[PDB]
Amino acid sequence: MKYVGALDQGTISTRFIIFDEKQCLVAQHQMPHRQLTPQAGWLEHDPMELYRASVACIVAAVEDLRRRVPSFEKLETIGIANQRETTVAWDRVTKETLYNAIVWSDLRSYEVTANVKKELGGGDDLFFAKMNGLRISTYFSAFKMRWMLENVPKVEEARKRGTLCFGTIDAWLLWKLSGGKVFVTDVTNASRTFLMDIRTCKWSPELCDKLGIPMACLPEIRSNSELFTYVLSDEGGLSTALRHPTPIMGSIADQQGALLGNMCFKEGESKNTYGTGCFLLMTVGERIRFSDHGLLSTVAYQLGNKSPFIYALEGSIAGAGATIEWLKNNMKLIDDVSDCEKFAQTVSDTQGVVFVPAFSGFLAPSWDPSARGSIFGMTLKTTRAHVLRAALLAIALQVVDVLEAMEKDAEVKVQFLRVDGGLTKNHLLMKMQSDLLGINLHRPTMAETTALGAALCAGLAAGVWKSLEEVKTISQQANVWRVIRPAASKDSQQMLRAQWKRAKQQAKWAK
Amino acid sequence: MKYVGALDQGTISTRFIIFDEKQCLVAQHQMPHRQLTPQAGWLEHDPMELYRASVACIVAAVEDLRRRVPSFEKLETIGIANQRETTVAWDRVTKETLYNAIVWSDLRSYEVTANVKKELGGGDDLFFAKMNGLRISTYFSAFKMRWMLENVPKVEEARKRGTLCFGTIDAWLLWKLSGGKVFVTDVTNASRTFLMDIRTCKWSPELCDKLGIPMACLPEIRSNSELFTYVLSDEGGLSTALRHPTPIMGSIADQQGALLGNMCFKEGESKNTYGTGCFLLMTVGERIRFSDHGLLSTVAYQLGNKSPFIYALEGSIAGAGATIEWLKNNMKLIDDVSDCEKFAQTVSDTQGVVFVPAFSGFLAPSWDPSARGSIFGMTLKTTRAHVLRAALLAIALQVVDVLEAMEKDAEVKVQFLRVDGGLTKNHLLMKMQSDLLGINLHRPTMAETTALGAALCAGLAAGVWKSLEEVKTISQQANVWRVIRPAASKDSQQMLRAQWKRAKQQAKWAKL
Repeated sequence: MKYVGALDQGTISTRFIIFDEKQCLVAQHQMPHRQLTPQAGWLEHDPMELYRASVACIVAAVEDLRRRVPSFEKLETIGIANQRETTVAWDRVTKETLYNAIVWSDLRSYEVTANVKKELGGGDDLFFAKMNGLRISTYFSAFKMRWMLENVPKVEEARKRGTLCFGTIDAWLLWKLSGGKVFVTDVTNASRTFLMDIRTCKWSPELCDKLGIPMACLPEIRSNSELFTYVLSDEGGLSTALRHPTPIMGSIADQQGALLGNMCFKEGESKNTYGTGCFLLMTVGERIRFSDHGLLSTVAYQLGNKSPFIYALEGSIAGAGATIEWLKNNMKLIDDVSDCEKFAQTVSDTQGVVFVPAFSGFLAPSWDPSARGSIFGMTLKTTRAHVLRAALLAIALQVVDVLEAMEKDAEVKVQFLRVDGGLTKNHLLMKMQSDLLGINLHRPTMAETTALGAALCAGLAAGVWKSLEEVKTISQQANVWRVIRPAASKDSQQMLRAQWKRAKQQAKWAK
Repeated sequence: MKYVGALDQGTISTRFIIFDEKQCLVAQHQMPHRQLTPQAGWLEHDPMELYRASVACIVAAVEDLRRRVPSFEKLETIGIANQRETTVAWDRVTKETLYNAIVWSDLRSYEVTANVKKELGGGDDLFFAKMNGLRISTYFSAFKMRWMLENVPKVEEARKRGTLCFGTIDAWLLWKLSGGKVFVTDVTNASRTFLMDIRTCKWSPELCDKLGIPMACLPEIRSNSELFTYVLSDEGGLSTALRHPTPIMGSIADQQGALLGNMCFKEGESKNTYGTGCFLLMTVGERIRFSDHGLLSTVAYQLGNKSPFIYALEGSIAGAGATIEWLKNNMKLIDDVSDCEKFAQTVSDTQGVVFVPAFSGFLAPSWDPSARGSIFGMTLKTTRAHVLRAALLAIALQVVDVLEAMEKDAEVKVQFLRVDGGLTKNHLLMKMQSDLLGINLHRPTMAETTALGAALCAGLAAGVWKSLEEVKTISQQANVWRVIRPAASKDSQQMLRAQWKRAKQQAKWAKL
C-alpha cells in the first residue's frame, strides 16, 4: 500500500494530510500561524513560521500514522498547495528572508498599483489583461515585489548584487524543503504574479521590464506534476521522520488544487469555495478564455511538462462568511455565527429586504469601488430574521452574478456546481444557492479538496495513479458527493433578481 | 383659588390634569386603552373604553386633590383635548356606537382614498388642498366615514333613518359628557375631517356631496373657547364626583393644544412634539398660508366665537421613537430603548453611514411612498454605535426638512423651537437637533403642554385668565424652559446634509 502526503499552506493555517492509494484520508494535522498586521490594511506572515508549521504538521501526521499502522514505513511522494499571490523576498546566497511575506489581501501596495495604472495602463486597470489574464490590483504579486524594492532597502541591495529571489509560497516552500537548492514555481502560481504571459505560460520580458522586476529574480516555471525536489531539509526532524528519500512531485495554487480535488478536469466544470469570501473557478480546457466581464483568465493545471496547459476563468466575492462575522462582532445582531442560519430559517422570505455586502465596493462582474454596505426595503414589520436571511441570499446572488458572467465568457451552460469550504455546512445557504441557480450542487463528504488536488498532482507524477481516468474511478468510491437539488425550479425568483439589480445600483456611496 | 381641569384623550392613553390659576400642575391621573388591530394596517379603539378611561382619570385626580388641598371644592371649568382624525359613528336616538372608533393611523380606507384621488381629484392628492388645507389620504376623517357607510350595515341603516352621528373624539366626548344632549365639535378638530372649508371654517357643501357624507350627520362647529356643555353624565359617578355644576368651556385638537400650551400664539412661533412620530406645527396668524412643499394648512385656534381664526402649517414624521422601538423589539440591536442614546454617544460621527427611516415612505416635504427603510455607507469598520447614531441623526434631519420648508411657506425665520414629547428626554437627540438647525430649543419642565392648552381654552372662556398675554406671563413664572444651544457649528454639517439628500433619493424601493 502506497501513500501520498499533501501540504496545504493556507491564509490562516497549515494542514498536512496523508492519503492512501484509494484516496482515503488516513492521517492529518493542522496548526495556525500569526496574522501580522503592523498598520491598517497591512497583512504579512512570518515565512520561517509558515515553513516551521508545515514541518510540524508533516512530522505529527507521519508519526501518528506510523504509530497506528505498523506497515506504514514511508510516503511515496508529497504534493504541495499554497495561498496564492502572497510574495516572499529572500537572498540566494545568505538564504535569509529579506522581509516578511506580503499576503494576497494586503493593501499597502495601493499607491504602487495606482502608479502602474496611470503610468503604464493609461488609466485602464485591464490594460495588460490580454498578456497576463489579470487586472492591475494590489492582489497580485508584482505589486508587492515593486513595493518591496521601493520600501525595503535590503531587497533593493540584493537586487543590485544579482542575489535577490522573489517567489510565491510554492517557490518559498520548495526552496526550503530542498535546503536552498531548487528555485522553481508551478505554472498555476506563476499565473498569479502579474509577470507571466498567459498565452505562452513563460515570464514576460515586457511585464518584467515595465514593472522593473528582473526575470533573473523569478523562479523557473514548471508544470504542477513533475519532480520538484527531494526533501533535503532536516529542520524540525523532517528527514528522519520521513526516513527514506521522499520526492515532492506536485505543486499547485490552492484554489486550482480545489478545482482538481473536485475532479473539475474538463471544459465547463466549476467549483465555488465558500469561506470568508468565495473563489469560483471554471475549467475551460486548452483554449484560453478572456473575459468580457472583468473576470480573471488563469491556468487550471498542467499535468507534466509534456502535457497541455489547461485554462480557467475565476471570480471572487469578499462578503461571504465575513458578512456573518461582522453581523456578530460589529453589529451584535447575533451572539453566534450559527444563529444566522437558525434565525434566517424561521422566515420563508425577506418581505423585499435586500442586503448589499459591498463593504469595500463590488468586485467583478459588478465592478464598482463606490458601492458600500447597504440595506433596502425595510418596514416596521422587518425583523432580524428577515435581515439575516437577506445577508445569506446576497452571498448566493453574488455567486449567480459571477457564474452567469463566466458562462457568457466561456460560452458554456453549467449543469451543476461543486461547492466546498466550511460555509457549505450552511444547509440553508446551499439550498438558496441551488434554487437561484436552478442546478444541483455537489458537496464532497471528504472536505479537503485542496489537499487532494496536491496529492493527485504528486501521485500522478510518481506513478501511484496511472491517469486522470483512474484517479476519477477511485474518487467515485472514496469521496461520496451530497447533491443539493433546487426546490422552486427556475424563475419564481425573477422579483428578487430585479430587486438585487436595483440594490447594487443604489448602494453607490463613496463617490 | 380657582382650578381648571384638562382632559387629554390621546392615541394610546388618556390623562386628566388639574391646574391652579398659577398654571401649576396640582393633580393628575393616567390610564391606557386597548389598541385594537383586527387585520394588518387596521387600528381602532373602543369608544366606551375611551369614555370610561376619561371618567376614571377625572374621578381619581379630583379625589387626590381634595385630600391634599382641603380648600379645593370644585373645578371652575374643564377643557378637553383629543387624538385628531379618529372617527366615531353613533346613533342619536339609541345613543349607542354603531362601530369602534377608526383611528387616525388606520389604513383600511386605502381603497376609498385611492378611488377619491382617481375619480374626484383627477389623480392629484392635493386637488382639494385650497378648500380644506389637506391631502387626499387615509389619515382624515371623511375617508373613514365613507368606509363605514360602505362596510358597516348598522351605519348605513342609521343614515337612512336620519339618526346617524359622525364625529371626531372631541364630539364623542362632549356627546357623552352632556348625556347625549350636545352634538358639537371645535374648529381645530373639524379642520381634520376633510369636510370643512378652511377659509370660512364651515362645513363645505361641495366636499360633503363629493364624499357622500350628509352635512346633517356632522356636529355643529364652534370655537375652541366657549360653553360646550355642563357635565350632566353620572356614568362612572362623574357628576357626583365633580359635586358642583361644572362647565366644559374648552375643546382643542391635541397637537394644536400643545402649540397653545407651548405659548405659540403668534406668527412664526413653532413647536415639535417628539414621540413615536413627530408633529411640527407653526402658527402663521390670521393670514392663512398654503404650502408649496406638501405641508398641511390647519386651524391653530379660535378663542371665542367672535374672535378671529388663527392658522398654522403642519408637518409630520412617522419614524421617530418608532424607529428606536423597532430597533429594540424587531432588530434586537438594543435590549433597552435607552441604549440607543448610550451607544450612539460613544462615537462622534457615523463614518458616513446614513439611516433612512422611511418604513412606510416619505411624508411631506420629501413626499415619496416608494421609499423604504434603508441603511447606506457601511464598511467592515461600522459598529452598531455608528448605526444607532445614524438613526437619531435621521430624526433630526427629517425635522430640519419640515422646518425649512415651513419657513419658506410662512416667510419667517424661526428664532427658536419649542420641543415636547417623551423623546425630548434624549439629550443627544436634542443637541443633534440644535446643532443642525443652528437655533436654540426650548424644553418645558412641565411636560403636559397638550393638557395645558385645553386648560387655557376653558380658563379663558370662564374668565380664570383675562388674556393671552396674561396667560403667557403666568406661564413664564410656572413653567421653566430648558435651553439647548447649538454647539457643533460645522461644515461637517454640509457633508451630512448632502449625504442625507443622496440617501433619500436612493431609498426608493416599492414602486406602488
